[PDB]
Amino acid sequence: VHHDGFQTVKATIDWEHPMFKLYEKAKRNGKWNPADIDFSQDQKDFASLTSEEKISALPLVAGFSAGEEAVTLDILPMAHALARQGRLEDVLFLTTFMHDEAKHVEMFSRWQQAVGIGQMDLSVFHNDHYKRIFYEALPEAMNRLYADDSPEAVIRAATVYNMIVEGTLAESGYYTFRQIYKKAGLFPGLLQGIDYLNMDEGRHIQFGIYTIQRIVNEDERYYELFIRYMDELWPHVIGYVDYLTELGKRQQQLARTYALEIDYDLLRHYVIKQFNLRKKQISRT
Amino acid sequence: VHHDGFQTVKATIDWEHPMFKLYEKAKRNGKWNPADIDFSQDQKDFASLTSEEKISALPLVAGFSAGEEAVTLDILPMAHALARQGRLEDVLFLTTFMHDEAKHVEMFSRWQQAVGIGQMDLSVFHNDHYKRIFYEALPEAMNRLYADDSPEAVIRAATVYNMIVEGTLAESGYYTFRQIYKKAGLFPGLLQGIDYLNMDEGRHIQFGIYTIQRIVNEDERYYELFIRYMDELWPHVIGYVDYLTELGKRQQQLARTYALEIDYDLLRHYVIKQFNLRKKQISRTK
Ligand SMILES: CCCCCCCCCCCCCCCC(=O)O
Ligand SMILES: CCCCCCCCCCCCCCCC(=O)O
Ligand SMILES: [Fe+2]
Ligand SMILES: [Fe+2]
Ligand SMILES: [Fe+2]
Ligand SMILES: [Fe+2]
Ligand SMILES: [Fe+2]
Ligand SMILES: [Fe+2]
Repeated sequence: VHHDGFQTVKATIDWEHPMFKLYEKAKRNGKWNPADIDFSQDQKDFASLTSEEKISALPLVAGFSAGEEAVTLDILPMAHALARQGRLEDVLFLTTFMHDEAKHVEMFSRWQQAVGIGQMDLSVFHNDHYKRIFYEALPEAMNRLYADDSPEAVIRAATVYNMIVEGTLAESGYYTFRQIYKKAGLFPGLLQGIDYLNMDEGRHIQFGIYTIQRIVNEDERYYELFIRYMDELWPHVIGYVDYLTELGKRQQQLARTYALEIDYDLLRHYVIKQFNLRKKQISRT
Repeated sequence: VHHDGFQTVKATIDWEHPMFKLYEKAKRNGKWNPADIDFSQDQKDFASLTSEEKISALPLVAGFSAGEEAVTLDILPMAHALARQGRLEDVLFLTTFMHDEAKHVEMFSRWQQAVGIGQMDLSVFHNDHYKRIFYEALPEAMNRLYADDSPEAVIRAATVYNMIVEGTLAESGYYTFRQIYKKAGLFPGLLQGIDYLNMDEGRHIQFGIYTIQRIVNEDERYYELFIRYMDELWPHVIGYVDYLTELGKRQQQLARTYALEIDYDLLRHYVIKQFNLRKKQISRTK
């Protein structure tokens, strides 16, 4: 349907808008290119591992590659909905959000290509709980926005995408990866990629917080919706984390070999800690 | 609806895909930031202009600010449609396309702000023909893709967006701006912007050509749709140009004051040339 008029013809960009400022920061701090990352030592590290040590890295990488591809695709209806609402500064920011996610997908796939597992189907490390979140709940919540852009719908989308998938699972995923492979001196190229990714994602979570808070600010009732939507997803979050833990505990060769005492109970509590932290970043008031 | 699986879990990105290669080039050649452009001399240039010289420049800027804003908003359905078809490399590319357009919107708005016309409503320089293309036909063709992603729908969208709006009107707009202010030595910040923008837009048109040609390749009968869609929009293209031309003759001062022969018959023939050139870049067979 038709454009009424255009904001940058009638007026200008709202230069003081928080998402415009976040967009400016994204351009400044968004220059990294996954094509520049040197994965040659990652290839040597991976080839050096035993077959049993080889697999133990794959479940997390499977989770990330699928995760980045999903969020690359699944942000488009948010961008559509806020565009339809005339929120131009939000849309400007979301162009950097989307391109960031494209680089994230690119980075993990380049790592798989480089270490020699591009042809391997990593879907086998997605359990029912992972599928419930990434194959189903995430795309359902986002796609809803094409036909229903109510505050309830926008809060739920931002909750699943920004606060759970990015803010709880991905944040925990980064930590985990550094806790394991940074200590083992493994996969320097991947860890460099993860570092750049973690920086991008700090901006993404700020958009999610801004979006949820601005709606809660309209009506305190939406705060309770936010809490409820977080809690509804927790079982799948922890169900996936438990699955990953149980896998790590059955394939402990890498831990032994590299002196690592992967404290899975520490990782588990970090996930819980992230979940509760996200809740605290939204105020009822 | 659900994801069946994911290409970068089952396999990898198709590293040889034409749109993946275009994506890589975009990242390499797309580092410019409108926020770094010095518009202080543009401000002084604009202030030194006579009132009649001031309104010589504004209709074109009006066309571009609205144009960039429209295409920023209106690419989203194309990205959605291609994503839903599983064309991952196309989607990776389109993230650079979209962020480019965001920078283009930004650049023209920064210029308006800097020269002191941000508070002016430039809508007054969009005539019925401009409105038909940018307020109506473009969003109608793009939004159609949410419910109809047929070959016919995708060709029509790429034709309006990439071949007419970008490849005919915008290409002719860049040229025109340089043919007028580069010679005059005016608005160096804006011209610097236009140059970076023109580089970006080369990639956008390549996506349009690839998309239209990959569909035409499946069935030559789509070639005739392409031509028909181009021709349907021509009356609004030239009708906007005549309105701009009509304005530019009714305002002689910037030309004469700045030593210029703004040859409007030359620019009109640039628009005509761009249009036939776009037609030629698609073949019945390739
Ligand atoms: C063993 C401890 C469990 C740690 C939790 C691991 C979760 C796997 C990570 C997959 C989700 C990635 C989502 C990306 C979101 C974005 O890019 O904005
Ligand atoms: C008198 C000479 C007329 C020349 C034609 C002038 C047309 C004005 C340009 C406005 C269209 C801009 C469209 C944005 C394209 C994109 O950024 O992909
Ligand atoms: Fe990401
Ligand atoms: Fe993200
Ligand atoms: Fe379970
Ligand atoms: Fe543009
Ligand atoms: Fe463009
Ligand atoms: Fe007319």
